[PDB]
Amino acid sequence: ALMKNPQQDSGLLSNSIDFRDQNLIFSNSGGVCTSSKDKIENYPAKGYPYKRGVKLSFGDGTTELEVEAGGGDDLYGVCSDIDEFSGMATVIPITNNFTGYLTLKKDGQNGVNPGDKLNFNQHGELEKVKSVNAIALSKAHKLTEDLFIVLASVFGNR
Amino acid sequence: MKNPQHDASLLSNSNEFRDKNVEFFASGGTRTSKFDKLENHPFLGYPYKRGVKRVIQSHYEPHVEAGGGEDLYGICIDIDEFSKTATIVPITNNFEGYLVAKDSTVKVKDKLIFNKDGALEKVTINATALTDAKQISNEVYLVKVAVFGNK
Amino acid sequence: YSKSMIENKVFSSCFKSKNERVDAYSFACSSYTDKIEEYLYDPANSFPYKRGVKLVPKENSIYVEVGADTDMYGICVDVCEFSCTAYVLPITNNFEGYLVTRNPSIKIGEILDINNNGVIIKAGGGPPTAINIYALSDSFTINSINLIKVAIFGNRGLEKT
Repeated sequence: ALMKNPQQDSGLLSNSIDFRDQNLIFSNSGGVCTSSKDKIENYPAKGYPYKRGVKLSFGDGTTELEVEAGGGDDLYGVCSDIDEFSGMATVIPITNNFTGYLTLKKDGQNGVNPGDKLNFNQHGELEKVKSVNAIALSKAHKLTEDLFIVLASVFGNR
Repeated sequence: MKNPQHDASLLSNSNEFRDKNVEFFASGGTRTSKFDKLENHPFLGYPYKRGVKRVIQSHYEPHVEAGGGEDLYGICIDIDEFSKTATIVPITNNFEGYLVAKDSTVKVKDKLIFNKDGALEKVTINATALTDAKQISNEVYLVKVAVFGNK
Repeated sequence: YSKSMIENKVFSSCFKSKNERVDAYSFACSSYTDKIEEYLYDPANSFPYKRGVKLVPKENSIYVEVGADTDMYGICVDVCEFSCTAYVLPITNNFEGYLVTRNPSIKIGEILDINNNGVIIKAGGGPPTAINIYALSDSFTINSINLIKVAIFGNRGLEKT
Protein backbone atom coordinates (compact mmCIF):
# COMPACT_ATOMS: atom_id res chain seq x y z
CA ALA A 1 0.00 0.00 0.00
CA LEU A 2 1.97 2.96 1.36
CA MET A 3 5.17 0.94 1.87
CA LYS A 4 7.30 -1.06 -0.55
CA ASN A 5 7.94 -3.66 2.14
CA PRO A 6 5.09 -5.22 4.16
CA GLN A 7 4.61 -2.96 7.17
CA GLN A 8 3.40 -5.82 9.37
CA ASP A 9 5.54 -8.85 10.13
CA SER A 10 4.70 -12.48 9.32
CA GLY A 11 4.05 -15.51 11.49
CA LEU A 12 5.11 -18.15 8.95
CA LEU A 13 8.22 -19.36 7.16
CA SER A 14 8.11 -19.27 3.37
CA ASN A 15 8.04 -22.65 1.66
CA SER A 16 10.62 -21.68 -1.01
CA ILE A 17 9.86 -24.90 -2.87
CA ASP A 18 8.44 -23.58 -6.16
CA PHE A 19 9.94 -21.26 -8.76
CA ARG A 20 6.85 -20.11 -10.68
CA ASP A 21 4.88 -16.93 -9.95
CA GLN A 22 7.04 -15.59 -7.13
CA ASN A 23 7.77 -12.07 -8.43
CA LEU A 24 4.25 -10.67 -7.91
CA ILE A 25 5.20 -9.11 -4.56
CA PHE A 26 4.99 -5.34 -4.19
CA SER A 27 8.54 -5.16 -2.82
CA ASN A 28 9.93 -6.17 -6.23
CA SER A 29 11.83 -2.95 -6.86
CA GLY A 30 13.57 -2.07 -10.10
CA GLY A 31 12.89 -3.42 -13.55
CA VAL A 32 12.32 -6.99 -14.64
CA CYS A 33 14.75 -6.76 -17.58
CA THR A 34 17.36 -4.07 -16.96
CA SER A 35 20.28 -2.80 -19.03
CA SER A 36 23.60 -1.87 -17.46
CA LYS A 37 23.61 1.32 -19.56
CA ASP A 38 20.59 2.87 -17.82
CA LYS A 39 20.81 6.44 -16.57
CA ILE A 40 19.46 6.60 -13.02
CA GLU A 41 18.71 9.72 -10.98
CA ASN A 42 17.50 10.33 -7.44
CA TYR A 43 15.45 13.12 -5.91
CA PRO A 44 13.90 14.07 -2.57
CA ALA A 45 10.49 12.44 -2.29
CA LYS A 46 7.29 14.38 -1.55
CA GLY A 47 4.64 11.85 -0.60
CA TYR A 48 4.95 8.22 -1.72
CA PRO A 49 5.52 8.18 -5.49
CA TYR A 50 6.75 4.58 -5.42
CA LYS A 51 6.07 2.66 -8.64
CA ARG A 52 4.28 5.69 -10.10
CA GLY A 53 4.93 8.39 -12.66
CA VAL A 54 6.63 11.41 -11.14
CA LYS A 55 6.67 15.10 -11.97
CA LEU A 56 8.81 17.99 -10.82
CA SER A 57 7.39 19.87 -7.82
CA PHE A 58 8.87 23.14 -6.59
CA GLY A 59 8.53 25.24 -3.47
CA ASP A 60 9.01 28.86 -2.45
CA GLY A 61 12.74 28.63 -3.15
CA THR A 62 14.16 28.11 0.32
CA THR A 63 14.48 24.39 -0.43
CA GLU A 64 15.55 22.40 -3.46
CA LEU A 65 13.04 20.86 -5.85
CA GLU A 66 11.54 17.42 -5.28
CA VAL A 67 9.40 14.88 -7.14
CA GLU A 68 5.79 13.90 -6.53
CA ALA A 69 3.37 11.47 -8.12
CA GLY A 70 1.91 12.96 -11.28
CA GLY A 71 1.52 12.68 -15.00
CA GLY A 72 -0.06 14.15 -18.09
CA ASP A 73 1.71 17.12 -19.64
CA ASP A 74 4.02 17.47 -16.62
CA LEU A 75 5.41 13.93 -16.54
CA TYR A 76 9.17 13.77 -15.94
CA GLY A 77 10.02 10.14 -15.20
CA VAL A 78 9.12 6.94 -13.38
CA CYS A 79 9.98 6.15 -9.77
CA SER A 80 11.16 2.56 -9.34
CA ASP A 81 12.62 2.54 -5.82
CA ILE A 82 12.60 4.61 -2.63
CA ASP A 83 14.94 4.63 0.37
CA GLU A 84 12.69 5.39 3.33
CA PHE A 85 15.47 6.35 5.74
CA SER A 86 16.78 9.12 3.48
CA GLY A 87 13.45 9.85 1.78
CA MET A 88 15.14 9.58 -1.62
CA ALA A 89 13.29 8.38 -4.72
CA THR A 90 15.00 6.56 -7.58
CA VAL A 91 13.88 8.18 -10.84
CA ILE A 92 14.31 6.85 -14.37
CA PRO A 93 14.04 9.76 -16.85
CA ILE A 94 11.39 9.49 -19.54
CA THR A 95 14.14 9.68 -22.17
CA ASN A 96 15.37 6.28 -20.94
CA ASN A 97 13.03 3.39 -21.70
CA PHE A 98 11.81 1.22 -18.83
CA THR A 99 10.23 -2.22 -18.43
CA GLY A 100 8.78 -3.30 -15.10
CA TYR A 101 5.77 -3.56 -12.84
CA LEU A 102 3.89 -0.30 -12.31
CA THR A 103 0.81 0.73 -10.37
CA LEU A 104 -2.42 0.46 -12.36
CA LYS A 105 -5.55 2.55 -11.84
CA LYS A 106 -8.34 0.58 -10.15
CA ASP A 107 -10.91 1.51 -12.79
CA GLY A 108 -11.50 -0.87 -15.66
CA GLN A 109 -8.45 -2.90 -14.63
CA ASN A 110 -10.17 -6.01 -15.98
CA GLY A 111 -10.31 -4.44 -19.44
CA VAL A 112 -6.52 -4.10 -19.53
CA ASN A 113 -4.95 -6.78 -21.73
CA PRO A 114 -1.53 -7.28 -23.34
CA GLY A 115 -1.13 -4.90 -26.25
CA ASP A 116 -3.30 -2.21 -24.66
CA LYS A 117 -1.92 1.32 -24.89
CA LEU A 118 -1.66 3.05 -21.53
CA ASN A 119 -1.03 6.56 -20.23
CA PHE A 120 -0.38 8.28 -16.92
CA ASN A 121 -3.12 10.04 -14.97
CA GLN A 122 -2.67 13.07 -12.71
CA HIS A 123 -1.91 10.74 -9.78
CA GLY A 124 0.86 8.76 -11.49
CA GLU A 125 -1.32 5.69 -12.04
CA LEU A 126 -1.39 3.90 -15.37
CA GLU A 127 -4.77 4.12 -17.08
CA LYS A 128 -6.13 2.66 -20.30
CA VAL A 129 -6.27 5.05 -23.24
CA LYS A 130 -1.87 10.87 -25.79
CA SER A 131 1.75 12.01 -25.37
CA VAL A 132 3.56 9.13 -23.59
CA ASN A 133 4.23 5.75 -25.20
CA ALA A 134 3.37 2.94 -22.78
CA ILE A 135 2.22 -0.59 -23.61
CA ALA A 136 0.85 -3.18 -21.20
CA LEU A 137 2.68 -6.50 -21.42
CA SER A 138 0.41 -8.55 -19.14
CA LYS A 139 -2.89 -8.38 -17.25
CA ALA A 140 -3.69 -6.63 -13.99
CA HIS A 141 -2.68 -8.45 -10.80
CA LYS A 142 -4.38 -7.70 -7.49
CA LEU A 143 -2.23 -7.10 -4.41
CA THR A 144 -4.75 -5.19 -2.28
CA GLU A 145 -8.44 -4.42 -2.77
CA ASP A 146 -7.36 -1.04 -4.20
CA LEU A 147 -3.80 -1.88 -5.34
CA PHE A 148 -3.31 -3.28 -8.85
CA ILE A 149 -0.01 -3.65 -10.71
CA VAL A 150 0.64 -4.35 -14.38
CA LEU A 151 3.78 -5.11 -16.39
CA ALA A 152 4.35 -2.27 -18.85
CA SER A 153 7.05 -0.94 -21.17
CA VAL A 154 7.57 2.83 -21.35
CA PHE A 155 9.52 3.98 -24.40
CA GLY A 156 9.39 7.76 -24.56
CA ASN A 157 7.07 10.50 -25.78
CA ARG A 158 4.58 10.42 -28.64
CA MET B 1 34.62 33.02 -26.07
CA LYS B 2 34.40 30.14 -23.60
CA ASN B 3 37.84 30.88 -22.11
CA PRO B 4 39.07 34.35 -23.07
CA GLN B 5 42.81 34.04 -22.45
CA HIS B 6 44.01 37.41 -21.17
CA ASP B 7 47.13 38.08 -19.13
CA ALA B 8 46.75 39.80 -15.77
CA SER B 9 49.08 41.79 -13.54
CA LEU B 10 47.47 41.05 -10.16
CA LEU B 11 45.90 37.92 -8.74
CA SER B 12 42.14 37.99 -8.28
CA ASN B 13 40.90 37.24 -4.77
CA SER B 14 38.87 34.01 -4.91
CA ASN B 15 38.12 32.53 -1.48
CA GLU B 16 34.33 32.37 -1.14
CA PHE B 17 32.93 29.00 -2.19
CA ARG B 18 29.41 30.31 -2.90
CA ASP B 19 28.10 32.01 -6.05
CA LYS B 20 31.24 30.79 -7.83
CA ASN B 21 29.85 28.35 -10.42
CA VAL B 22 27.50 30.55 -12.43
CA GLU B 23 30.02 31.59 -15.06
CA PHE B 24 30.31 31.47 -18.83
CA PHE B 25 33.48 29.33 -18.65
CA ALA B 26 31.92 26.48 -16.61
CA SER B 27 31.36 23.86 -19.30
CA GLY B 28 29.61 20.53 -18.92
CA GLY B 29 26.61 20.07 -16.67
CA THR B 30 25.88 20.46 -12.99
CA ARG B 31 24.91 16.79 -12.72
CA THR B 32 26.33 14.30 -15.21
CA SER B 33 26.02 10.53 -15.50
CA LYS B 34 28.61 8.10 -16.82
CA PHE B 35 26.00 6.76 -19.26
CA ASP B 36 25.43 10.12 -20.95
CA LYS B 37 25.91 10.00 -24.72
CA LEU B 38 28.29 12.61 -26.12
CA GLU B 39 29.03 13.46 -29.76
CA ASN B 40 31.58 15.90 -31.14
CA HIS B 41 30.72 17.66 -34.38
CA PRO B 42 32.23 20.37 -36.58
CA PHE B 43 30.54 23.70 -35.93
CA LEU B 44 30.14 27.17 -37.39
CA GLY B 45 29.76 30.44 -35.53
CA TYR B 46 29.76 29.97 -31.75
CA PRO B 47 26.93 27.74 -30.51
CA TYR B 48 28.43 27.28 -27.04
CA LYS B 49 25.74 26.61 -24.40
CA ARG B 50 23.00 26.86 -27.01
CA GLY B 51 20.61 24.66 -28.94
CA VAL B 52 22.20 23.30 -32.11
CA LYS B 53 20.75 22.16 -35.42
CA ARG B 54 22.50 19.89 -37.93
CA VAL B 55 23.07 21.61 -41.28
CA ILE B 56 23.61 19.46 -44.38
CA GLN B 57 24.86 20.74 -47.74
CA SER B 58 33.66 20.61 -52.81
CA HIS B 59 31.16 18.80 -50.59
CA TYR B 60 31.73 18.56 -46.84
CA GLU B 61 30.29 16.48 -44.04
CA PRO B 62 27.34 17.94 -42.10
CA HIS B 63 28.14 20.41 -39.34
CA VAL B 64 26.15 22.09 -36.57
CA GLU B 65 25.12 25.65 -35.79
CA ALA B 66 22.93 27.51 -33.33
CA GLY B 67 19.26 26.84 -33.96
CA GLY B 68 16.09 25.28 -32.69
CA GLY B 69 12.43 24.66 -33.33
CA GLU B 70 11.57 21.75 -35.60
CA ASP B 71 15.25 21.59 -36.57
CA LEU B 72 16.55 21.17 -33.01
CA TYR B 73 19.12 18.38 -32.81
CA GLY B 74 20.90 18.74 -29.49
CA ILE B 75 22.68 20.95 -26.98
CA CYS B 76 26.29 22.11 -27.16
CA ILE B 77 27.77 21.81 -23.67
CA ASP B 78 31.49 22.17 -24.46
CA ILE B 79 33.66 23.54 -27.25
CA ASP B 80 37.24 23.16 -28.48
CA GLU B 81 38.58 26.16 -30.37
CA PHE B 82 41.82 24.58 -31.62
CA SER B 83 40.05 21.64 -33.27
CA LYS B 84 36.95 23.74 -34.07
CA THR B 85 34.77 20.97 -32.66
CA ALA B 86 31.83 21.08 -30.27
CA THR B 87 30.66 18.42 -27.84
CA ILE B 88 26.92 17.91 -28.23
CA VAL B 89 24.35 16.16 -26.04
CA PRO B 90 21.67 14.71 -28.35
CA ILE B 91 18.09 15.78 -27.79
CA THR B 92 17.19 12.19 -26.86
CA ASN B 93 19.30 12.55 -23.70
CA ASN B 94 18.22 14.62 -20.70
CA PHE B 95 20.53 17.36 -19.45
CA GLU B 96 20.82 19.64 -16.42
CA GLY B 97 22.90 22.80 -16.62
CA TYR B 98 23.10 26.50 -17.37
CA LEU B 99 22.09 27.61 -20.87
CA VAL B 100 21.75 30.92 -22.69
CA ALA B 101 18.46 32.76 -22.15
CA LYS B 102 17.02 35.30 -24.57
CA ASP B 103 16.33 37.90 -21.85
CA SER B 104 15.63 38.26 -18.13
CA THR B 105 11.90 37.50 -18.37
CA VAL B 106 12.50 33.79 -17.72
CA LYS B 107 11.74 32.78 -14.13
CA VAL B 108 11.33 29.59 -12.13
CA LYS B 109 8.60 27.11 -13.17
CA ASP B 110 8.68 28.58 -16.70
CA LYS B 111 8.41 26.28 -19.71
CA LEU B 112 11.00 27.18 -22.33
CA ILE B 113 11.50 26.72 -26.07
CA PHE B 114 14.70 26.90 -28.10
CA ASN B 115 14.35 29.80 -30.54
CA LYS B 116 15.97 30.13 -33.97
CA ASP B 117 19.18 31.35 -32.31
CA GLY B 118 19.41 28.47 -29.83
CA ALA B 119 18.36 30.66 -26.89
CA LEU B 120 15.75 29.68 -24.31
CA GLU B 121 12.55 31.72 -24.45
CA LYS B 122 9.24 31.42 -22.64
CA VAL B 123 6.33 29.74 -24.43
CA THR B 124 6.07 22.07 -28.16
CA ILE B 125 8.04 22.48 -24.93
CA ASN B 126 11.63 21.37 -24.40
CA ALA B 127 12.89 22.35 -20.93
CA THR B 128 11.69 23.62 -17.56
CA ALA B 129 13.51 26.53 -15.95
CA LEU B 130 14.93 25.96 -12.47
CA THR B 131 16.27 29.40 -11.48
CA ASP B 132 15.90 32.99 -12.62
CA ALA B 133 17.93 34.44 -15.47
CA LYS B 134 21.23 35.96 -14.32
CA GLN B 135 23.26 38.47 -16.33
CA ILE B 136 26.82 37.17 -16.64
CA SER B 137 28.00 40.10 -18.76
CA ASN B 138 26.28 42.69 -20.96
CA GLU B 139 23.30 40.91 -22.54
CA VAL B 140 24.41 37.36 -21.68
CA TYR B 141 21.79 35.65 -19.50
CA LEU B 142 22.30 32.15 -18.10
CA VAL B 143 19.45 30.02 -16.75
CA LYS B 144 19.53 26.61 -15.09
CA VAL B 145 17.20 24.20 -16.88
CA ALA B 146 16.32 20.50 -16.93
CA VAL B 147 16.03 19.46 -20.57
CA PHE B 148 13.66 16.52 -21.03
CA GLY B 149 13.05 16.31 -24.78
CA ASN B 150 10.24 17.89 -26.83
CA LYS B 151 6.89 17.93 -25.02
CA TYR C 1 15.78 -13.12 -47.36
CA SER C 2 18.88 -13.23 -45.17
CA LYS C 3 21.96 -11.18 -44.27
CA SER C 4 24.94 -13.48 -44.85
CA MET C 5 23.38 -15.08 -47.96
CA ILE C 6 27.12 -19.32 -50.68
CA GLU C 7 30.14 -21.05 -52.20
CA ASN C 8 31.97 -19.12 -54.91
CA LYS C 9 34.10 -20.38 -57.78
CA VAL C 10 36.30 -17.26 -57.67
CA PHE C 11 36.87 -14.47 -55.17
CA SER C 12 35.10 -11.14 -55.57
CA SER C 13 37.24 -8.19 -56.64
CA CYS C 14 40.64 1.11 -52.91
CA PHE C 15 39.34 1.57 -49.37
CA LYS C 16 36.61 3.94 -50.59
CA SER C 17 33.00 2.74 -50.92
CA LYS C 18 33.57 -0.73 -49.47
CA ASN C 19 30.80 -0.31 -46.86
CA GLU C 20 28.03 -0.75 -49.46
CA ARG C 21 27.17 -4.29 -48.30
CA VAL C 22 23.82 -5.64 -47.12
CA ASP C 23 25.50 -7.37 -44.15
CA ALA C 24 27.62 -4.36 -43.20
CA TYR C 25 27.82 -3.13 -39.62
CA SER C 26 24.64 -1.10 -39.15
CA PHE C 27 26.02 1.59 -36.84
CA ALA C 28 28.01 4.12 -38.84
CA CYS C 29 29.05 5.66 -35.50
CA SER C 30 28.62 3.46 -32.43
CA SER C 31 28.85 4.40 -28.77
CA TYR C 32 29.03 2.60 -25.47
CA THR C 33 25.98 3.36 -23.28
CA ASP C 34 23.78 2.43 -26.25
CA LYS C 35 20.98 0.14 -25.07
CA ILE C 36 20.41 -3.01 -27.13
CA GLU C 37 17.53 -5.40 -26.46
CA GLU C 38 16.71 -8.92 -27.65
CA TYR C 39 13.34 -10.08 -28.93
CA LEU C 40 11.80 -12.85 -30.98
CA TYR C 41 10.58 -12.22 -34.51
CA ASP C 42 8.26 -14.04 -36.87
CA PRO C 43 10.38 -16.38 -39.05
CA ALA C 44 7.79 -16.51 -41.85
CA ASN C 45 5.99 -13.13 -41.82
CA SER C 46 8.65 -10.45 -42.41
CA PHE C 47 12.42 -10.30 -42.07
CA PRO C 48 13.07 -7.40 -39.65
CA TYR C 49 16.78 -6.84 -40.39
CA LYS C 50 17.58 -3.13 -40.84
CA ARG C 51 13.91 -2.18 -40.46
CA GLY C 52 11.75 -0.31 -37.97
CA VAL C 53 10.01 -2.76 -35.66
CA LYS C 54 7.12 -2.72 -33.20
CA LEU C 55 6.39 -4.82 -30.13
CA VAL C 56 3.60 -7.38 -30.55
CA PRO C 57 2.86 -9.20 -27.28
CA LYS C 58 1.72 -12.67 -28.34
CA GLU C 59 0.16 -15.39 -26.20
CA ASN C 60 3.55 -17.13 -25.83
CA SER C 61 6.16 -14.36 -26.05
CA ILE C 62 6.70 -10.74 -27.05
CA TYR C 63 7.67 -10.60 -30.72
CA VAL C 64 8.93 -7.76 -32.90
CA GLU C 65 7.30 -7.19 -36.29
CA VAL C 66 8.01 -4.61 -38.98
CA GLY C 67 5.96 -1.52 -38.22
CA ALA C 68 5.29 2.09 -39.11
CA ASP C 69 6.55 5.26 -37.46
CA THR C 70 3.24 5.74 -35.63
CA ASP C 71 3.72 2.62 -33.49
CA MET C 72 7.49 2.13 -33.74
CA TYR C 73 9.38 0.69 -30.78
CA GLY C 74 12.86 0.91 -32.29
CA ILE C 75 15.20 -0.17 -35.07
CA CYS C 76 16.29 -3.76 -35.67
CA VAL C 77 20.06 -3.56 -36.16
CA ASP C 78 21.02 -7.26 -36.25
CA VAL C 79 19.48 -10.72 -36.48
CA CYS C 80 20.71 -14.15 -35.36
CA GLU C 81 18.96 -16.54 -37.74
CA PHE C 82 20.09 -19.64 -35.84
CA SER C 83 17.97 -18.58 -32.85
CA CYS C 84 15.67 -16.29 -34.91
CA THR C 85 16.46 -13.46 -32.50
CA ALA C 86 16.26 -9.76 -33.39
CA TYR C 87 18.41 -7.09 -31.73
CA VAL C 88 16.65 -3.76 -31.29
CA LEU C 89 17.89 -0.25 -30.56
CA PRO C 90 14.99 1.53 -28.80
CA ILE C 91 13.67 4.73 -30.36
CA THR C 92 14.72 6.57 -27.18
CA ASN C 93 18.34 6.19 -28.35
CA ASN C 94 20.00 7.98 -31.25
CA PHE C 95 20.96 6.11 -34.40
CA GLU C 96 23.20 6.93 -37.35
CA GLY C 97 23.52 4.12 -39.86
CA TYR C 98 22.27 2.30 -42.93
CA LEU C 99 18.63 1.23 -43.24
CA VAL C 100 16.45 -0.38 -45.88
CA THR C 101 14.61 1.98 -48.23
CA ARG C 102 12.25 1.41 -51.15
CA ASN C 103 12.98 4.59 -53.14
CA PRO C 104 16.15 4.16 -55.27
CA SER C 105 16.46 7.95 -55.81
CA ILE C 106 16.74 9.86 -52.53
CA LYS C 107 19.09 12.81 -52.13
CA ILE C 108 21.08 13.98 -49.09
CA GLY C 109 19.40 16.03 -46.38
CA GLU C 110 15.84 15.01 -47.26
CA ILE C 111 13.26 14.33 -44.56
CA LEU C 112 12.26 10.67 -44.33
CA ASP C 113 9.53 8.53 -42.78
CA ILE C 114 9.15 4.85 -41.96
CA ASN C 115 6.20 3.11 -43.61
CA ASN C 116 4.10 0.12 -42.56
CA ASN C 117 6.78 -2.30 -43.80
CA GLY C 118 9.47 -0.68 -41.66
CA VAL C 119 10.97 0.90 -44.78
CA ILE C 120 12.46 4.36 -45.28
CA ILE C 121 10.48 6.51 -47.73
CA LYS C 122 10.22 10.21 -48.51
CA ALA C 123 8.29 12.17 -45.88
CA GLY C 124 6.20 13.84 -48.60
CA GLY C 125 4.02 10.77 -49.05
CA GLY C 126 1.27 12.35 -46.97
CA PRO C 127 1.22 10.48 -43.65
CA PRO C 128 2.14 12.82 -40.77
CA THR C 129 5.68 12.01 -39.69
CA ALA C 130 6.31 11.52 -35.98
CA ILE C 131 10.08 10.81 -35.97
CA ASN C 132 13.10 12.94 -36.89
CA ILE C 133 14.75 11.10 -39.79
CA TYR C 134 17.21 12.74 -42.20
CA ALA C 135 19.12 11.29 -45.15
CA LEU C 136 22.87 11.54 -44.60
CA SER C 137 23.70 10.12 -48.05
CA ASP C 138 22.15 9.23 -51.38
CA SER C 139 20.35 5.90 -51.64
CA PHE C 140 22.42 3.12 -53.21
CA THR C 141 21.28 -0.17 -54.72
CA ILE C 142 22.98 -3.51 -54.04
CA ASN C 143 22.30 -5.97 -56.85
CA SER C 144 18.28 -5.92 -55.52
CA ILE C 145 17.98 -3.99 -52.25
CA ASN C 146 18.14 -0.23 -51.65
CA LEU C 147 20.00 1.16 -48.63
CA ILE C 148 20.57 4.67 -47.30
CA LYS C 149 22.47 6.29 -44.45
CA VAL C 150 20.10 7.99 -42.01
CA ALA C 151 20.22 9.80 -38.67
CA ILE C 152 17.31 9.12 -36.29
CA PHE C 153 17.02 11.23 -33.13
CA GLY C 154 13.84 10.86 -31.12
CA ASN C 155 10.24 11.75 -31.85
CA ARG C 156 8.90 14.92 -33.45
CA GLY C 157 6.83 17.19 -31.21
CA LEU C 158 4.06 18.06 -33.67
CA GLU C 159 3.38 15.77 -36.62
CA LYS C 160 4.46 17.39 -39.88
CA THR C 161 3.04 17.19 -43.42
